[PDB]
Amino acid sequence: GAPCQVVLQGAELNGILQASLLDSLLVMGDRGILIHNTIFGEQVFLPLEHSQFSRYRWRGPTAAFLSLVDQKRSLLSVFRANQYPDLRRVELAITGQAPFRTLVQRIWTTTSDGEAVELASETLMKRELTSFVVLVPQGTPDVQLRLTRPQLTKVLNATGADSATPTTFELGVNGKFSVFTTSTCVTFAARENAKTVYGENTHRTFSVVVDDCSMRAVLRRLQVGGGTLKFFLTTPVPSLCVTATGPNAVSAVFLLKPQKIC
Amino acid sequence: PEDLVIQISCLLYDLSTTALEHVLLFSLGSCDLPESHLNELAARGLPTPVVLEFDSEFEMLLAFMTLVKQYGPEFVTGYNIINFDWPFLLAKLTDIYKVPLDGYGRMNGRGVFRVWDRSKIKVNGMVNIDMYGIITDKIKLSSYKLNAVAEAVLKDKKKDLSYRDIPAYYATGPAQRGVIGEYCIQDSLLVGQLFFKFLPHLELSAVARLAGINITRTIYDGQQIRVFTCLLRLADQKGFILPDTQGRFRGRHVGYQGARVLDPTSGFHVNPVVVFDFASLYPSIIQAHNLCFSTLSLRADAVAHLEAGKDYLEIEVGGRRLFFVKAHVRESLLSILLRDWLAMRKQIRSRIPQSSPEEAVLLDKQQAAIKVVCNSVYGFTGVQHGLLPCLHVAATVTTIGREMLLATREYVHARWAAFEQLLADFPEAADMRYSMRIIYGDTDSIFVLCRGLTAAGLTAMGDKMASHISRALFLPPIKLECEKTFTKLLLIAKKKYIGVIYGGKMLIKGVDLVRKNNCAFINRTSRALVDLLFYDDTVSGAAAALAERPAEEWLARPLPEGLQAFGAVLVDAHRRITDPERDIQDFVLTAELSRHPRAYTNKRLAHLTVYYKLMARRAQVPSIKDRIPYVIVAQTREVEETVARLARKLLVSELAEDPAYAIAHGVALNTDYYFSHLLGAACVTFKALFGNNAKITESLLKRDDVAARLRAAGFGAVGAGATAEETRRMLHRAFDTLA
DNA sequence: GAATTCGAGCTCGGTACCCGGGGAT
DNA sequence: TTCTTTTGATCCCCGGGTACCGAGCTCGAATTC
Repeated sequence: GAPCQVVLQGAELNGILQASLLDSLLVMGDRGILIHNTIFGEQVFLPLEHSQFSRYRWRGPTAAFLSLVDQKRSLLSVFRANQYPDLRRVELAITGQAPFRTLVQRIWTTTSDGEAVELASETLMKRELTSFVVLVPQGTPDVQLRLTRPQLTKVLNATGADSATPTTFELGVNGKFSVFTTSTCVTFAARENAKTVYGENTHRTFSVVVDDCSMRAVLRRLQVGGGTLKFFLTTPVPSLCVTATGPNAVSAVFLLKPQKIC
Repeated sequence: PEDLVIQISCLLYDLSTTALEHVLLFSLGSCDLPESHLNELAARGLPTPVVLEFDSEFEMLLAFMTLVKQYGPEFVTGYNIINFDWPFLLAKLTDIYKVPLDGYGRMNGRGVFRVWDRSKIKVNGMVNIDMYGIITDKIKLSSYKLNAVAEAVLKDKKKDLSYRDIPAYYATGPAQRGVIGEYCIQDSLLVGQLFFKFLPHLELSAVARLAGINITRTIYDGQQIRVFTCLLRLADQKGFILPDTQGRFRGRHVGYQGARVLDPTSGFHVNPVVVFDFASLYPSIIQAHNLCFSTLSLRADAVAHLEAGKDYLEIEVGGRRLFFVKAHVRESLLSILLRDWLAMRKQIRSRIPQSSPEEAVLLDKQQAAIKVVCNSVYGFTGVQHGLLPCLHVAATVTTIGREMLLATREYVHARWAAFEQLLADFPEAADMRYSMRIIYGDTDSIFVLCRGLTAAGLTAMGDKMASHISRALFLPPIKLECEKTFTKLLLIAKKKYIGVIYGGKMLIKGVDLVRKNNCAFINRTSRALVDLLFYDDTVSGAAAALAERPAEEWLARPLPEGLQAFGAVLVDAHRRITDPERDIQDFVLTAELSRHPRAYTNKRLAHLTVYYKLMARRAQVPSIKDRIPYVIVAQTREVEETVARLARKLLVSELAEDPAYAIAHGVALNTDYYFSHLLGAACVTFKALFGNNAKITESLLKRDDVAARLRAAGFGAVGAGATAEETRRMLHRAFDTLA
């Protein structure tokens, strides 16, 4: 079909619908789509691999779309919880030349007797940005630990309120994971019951420090169900990434100020 | 009794030769005028000041009134002499000294010597022309202080003495009292210059001569007694009589339906926009259609013996059928009346060049006067509980006005829709090459956006178009005429637009650069922006490019590469607003009081706030139509506590200091407010570029600290600031870095 | 119960009036 | 004791105010993999 083509028929689309994120940026290309947004001053990402579509096909340089088509609607609003009840399928077809591509989104709802009505009242058309640059995370973390809903809920409870009281994810020797602040402190065991988190490269102790306490708001909006907590410190500015293990892989990088010590 | 008059300057000109004859200075106590001032007077040829010294205030005021009686100046003037000078003096002479002024006019007694607070004054046989009121209706200024008016009209940077500095001076010897006397004389010399620039007596006497009222009723009593007297003359000739109704008589509400304001196709129009409009619209309707009281018939019997359409007009006004019989049945008093005024309007202009230099100046003030009577007729009929009203005539005038605006629009849309029909009417269009759509209109004007036609000869054919329309549609006294041609127009809103007339001047119509609210800072930068938009090419290109996208697409995309200088001005203004020299005369807002501060219902206005702050500190309380200058001072814990003391985030009506205070006490300005209002003025104007979306415009005008720390964190950039290969190779580095 | 739904309840701007008032046309 | 007139209407925009109201946005507890 048209040159770059991303199709979600049913039964792989059900995973993507199962996976704030409307006024976003959609950096499509090879290896998939990256959905980037800024909430509260932090950078939140949602990768969507090329294997993770019923058909993903790309020809040309990567393209980047604002999600708000005509500044209200959204190219991801299709994948919402209950926006279109009877939806089955979406195709994203891109057609143009490298400085100017446009992407069109058609919708397909189930009928009886195995067919689909195209809701041509609500198809979307966007134009490739025609100038953009994003700053995506890179490399791999220093040490990453997997958590759960109750675990992650309580560690987010431990963290601060405003700039007065900076928090710190130190990991001590032989399983002293700790997310404290002055007047609240929580701790886990790191294995390679109920405070025994699993992870890898657990020997890599530190004590990171954050000055900006928007982590709680940020990661509560996305309603993360517990996931990876990844630390990145071989940069002048350490950053911590958080990736829910629920239906989605929605991640959020938070910048830990340069005051890195163990 | 202790707040006394100290000096009275009194210049005595000759009204005919305009020659200053005497310069008198009444002075309580010694007064030695400085030599520099005496020599400036002798240098300019002016008489030498005759300083008269007194012991007591009563003697000084008695000698002033004695001169007023003996010399008996037929005309008196001054600046603000009806709100301060005469009320101050007369309050002294009646309250304190109990002098009867009934004989100090021209009659030896039993004459009127009274002030009213417009605030009038009626001395008998003495025509008081306060130049304050003459200048507020001949110049649009934010401040009408005599220094600002002197600079703006006379090009005379005067030095003002503030009343707070007069006690310190007066206490010293005669030499400082002489300094006060010099500032007094110079004020009156400036007012004499203003009077002889404007020559209000000549224009107002042309009006008094034509109306039938004396000159003092012309200066003071309003527009209705002129019309009533002119009508009364006509009526008494024709055999009519004007009933009294008002003799038994005494919220944005309206009496009848006004005029039509077509919907603008807002936006930046870089094509020619011919502006037709009717000359003397409503007077021409009154004359064309023979509208009057004496020609109206509410009932269809009075005309039951007359042909319809041939002997009488019949029009639905307010859902009431109204019959206005035509001339050759009865000449509508209002039509007859207007014929004379309209004839003089054009006649004088034609014979102005055919006159002496002095006679040309006479026809200047005189003709301008005959233009006031033309529009005065319409208001007379539609004033409710005014003298001799008829809202049937006034509503008929506006009804025909609305019909004509639409009739003209439909004629233009039907006849000249294709260029062949335009060429058939006007062969001179052949060298001017399309569409021709009215994109705006107002009570009489229509803005015809002529696409495909050159702006060069478009007014010369617009005259012929206008004659064509006026011949085809309207009755003889009515006349549409092409008055402008904009080579660029920014139709902002209904009564708002900017546009550069053809090969020429900028016309700014009600877009707050022409409004007396704002501070010179916001006006200066707003003007800078509109000059960029209109004159500076490569910003008119970018601005005309902004319409190729719907407004919300600019919230995502980078704005066209020309408009950058349009934000450089804003950026500079942001710098300039915070800079700590910030002379706060650039930041002085104003507002007119316009009614007693008790007659407001919304008493939470900034100028009322500052009015009461001025009356609280015993400073000079403004008058009902003064302008009340004020700054918006920064919200500070002290200001907060003071406002609650006189009683969060304070309102702008509670951060409403006046500039004299805010300099004396070094109160600092509210940078937040003044910049938000700078951007507000920019947004109000330039929302027309962005689909009239003030929201989108605001966002795009208010358009680091993330890119910094990312470049610090070893993220390379991929996009603008590198060659395309460098962005590709870094994109490779990222994709293999994540994978 | 542990997730899990949309369900029900908060608040938090947003927009639009709604309005008076300035001050144009 | 103290005043004691005069054109008309239309229109946008701002400041000060109110009042929904959808959007989020988490909690709280029936229905439940």
